[PDB]
Amino acid sequence: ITPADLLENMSPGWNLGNTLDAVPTEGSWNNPPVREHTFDDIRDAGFKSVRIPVTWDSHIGSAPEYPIDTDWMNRVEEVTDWALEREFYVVLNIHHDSWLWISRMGNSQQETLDKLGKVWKQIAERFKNKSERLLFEIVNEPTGMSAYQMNLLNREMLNIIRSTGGKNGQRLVIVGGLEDNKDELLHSFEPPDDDRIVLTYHYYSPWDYVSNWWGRTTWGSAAEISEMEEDIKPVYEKFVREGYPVIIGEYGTLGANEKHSKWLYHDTFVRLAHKYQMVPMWWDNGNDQFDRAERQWRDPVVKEIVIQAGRGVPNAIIKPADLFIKKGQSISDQTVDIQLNGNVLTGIYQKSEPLKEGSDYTVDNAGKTVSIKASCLAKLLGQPGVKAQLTFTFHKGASQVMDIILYDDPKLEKSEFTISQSAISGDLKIPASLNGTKLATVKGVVDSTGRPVLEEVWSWTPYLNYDEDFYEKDGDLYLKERVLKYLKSDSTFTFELWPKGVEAVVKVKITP
Ligand SMILES: OC[C@H]1O[C@@H](O[C@H]2[C@H](O)[C@@H](O)[C@H](O[C@H]3[C@H](O)[C@@H](O)[C@H](O[C@H]4[C@H](O)[C@@H](O)[C@H](O)O[C@@H]4CO)O[C@@H]3CO)O[C@@H]2CO)[C@H](O)[C@@H](O)[C@@H]1O
Repeated sequence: ITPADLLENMSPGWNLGNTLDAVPTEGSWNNPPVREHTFDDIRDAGFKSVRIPVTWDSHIGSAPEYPIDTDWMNRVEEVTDWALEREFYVVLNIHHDSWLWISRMGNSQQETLDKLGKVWKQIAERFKNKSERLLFEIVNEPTGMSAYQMNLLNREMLNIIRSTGGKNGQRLVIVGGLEDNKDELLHSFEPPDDDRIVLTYHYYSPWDYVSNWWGRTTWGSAAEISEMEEDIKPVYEKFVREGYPVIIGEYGTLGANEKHSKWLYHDTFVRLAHKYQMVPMWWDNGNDQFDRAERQWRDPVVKEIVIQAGRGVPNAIIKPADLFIKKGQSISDQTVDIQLNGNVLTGIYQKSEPLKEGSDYTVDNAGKTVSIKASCLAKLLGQPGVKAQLTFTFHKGASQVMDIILYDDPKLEKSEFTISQSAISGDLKIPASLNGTKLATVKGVVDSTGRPVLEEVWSWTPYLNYDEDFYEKDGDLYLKERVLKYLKSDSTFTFELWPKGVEAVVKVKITP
């Protein structure tokens, strides 16, 4: 099996995150135990492969044999079979065991490695006779051991798998370096002597963009795009063109919410993975992309981008993706720029009704610049929010959808809060009427000094981090308890919104 064969068979992939990998068991985190029909839903979307992370920890019995709980093994087989019966290529692994107990390798190798061997022999034996579309991944983000120990661990677990024989003699086995890190793979890793292995790494760069840390709310400079390619090209050069298939076991955004950047990031990364013959598997923890309960994608466009790009089909990208019009403003013609990426604009629709080229909109000769006429905009537009959506269709690749959003100045019922340090318990709710605007990022500054509220954590910036420090929910703004606990004296928080330049300033007073 060549790297090209694996790409053709597996790209694009999707992770069943925070499910069988949850702790202590399936359903312990934000997703319930997976329903069979979720795999039908992922099939409907067009993914060719799924990764099923599994944390075995609480289901492993005592020394010396470490028997895996029978009901758990039955459940993992049930879920694995559901995926396989939908003709997916399927990745089965050992997941959060990596830090729950495997990272004891450094301090206690002989006991830990013995235990891991007995665990993998049990997994290998149960799944020995499954079709070749099932792949084994030795361990997720391995840590707490040397590079030498990592290479030993890969070799020993692979030997155990091979030794069970039958189809496990030829089954694809996925290995990587420390922490599934790309640089470890390139510099400390050595491939086991085996001609049926696949190499892996995870990719989440830039971390502060994908996680919306420190106010890094956009992505896509020429340098950023160049740096993304230069990141992964050496893996192609050292391994792929030497015949090693490669799986990017996880990639994707982790809270970043700006549409244009998110779409551009996914199209760019997946196209680069495809170019260099690496299978991209999308990280979905159940909150960020596919809504399993509603059985719908929270961002259908970014999903369609991954589906097309993962098949080697470039997607056109429009800017802006969100058009903000302020209540009362004078209306003029609106320019939308299109990064065609080889594609051809075939129309612009509202619902399934087409706009008229000439009177509703015009295009330049290149076909990459669209002017939506003011009179058309006026018709599409008194309550704030998304008033209309324009769907740009292309001959090939995903459609682009532009929200036309009416907004007005956000209003807060209360913009000053007093907190007692001894009485802190849970997040601070800041009721708001955002009037069509959306939360982008937040910074926090100590009034008397002008220094960051979180200076003891991040010295160089006042900007806070999405989710761990702040969030928006049901139209209200929140500061996490974490932030409140760092407050020493009166501070000012700036909630920066979309559209760029609109913000809401909140003062927080501190008492004992
Ligand atoms: O625990 C009860 C409580 O759980 C809540 O669910 C939380 C979990 O508590 C929390 O541990 C979990 O954090 C996940 C995160 O969502 C994943 O995106 C992340 O994925 C990792 C991946 O596993 C690694 O292989 C990879 O390389 O890095 C990515 C990204 O970091 O893994 C972490 C766990 O380590 O998130 C859950 C949802 O917020 C419930 O919501 C709550 O109701 C429960 O009371």
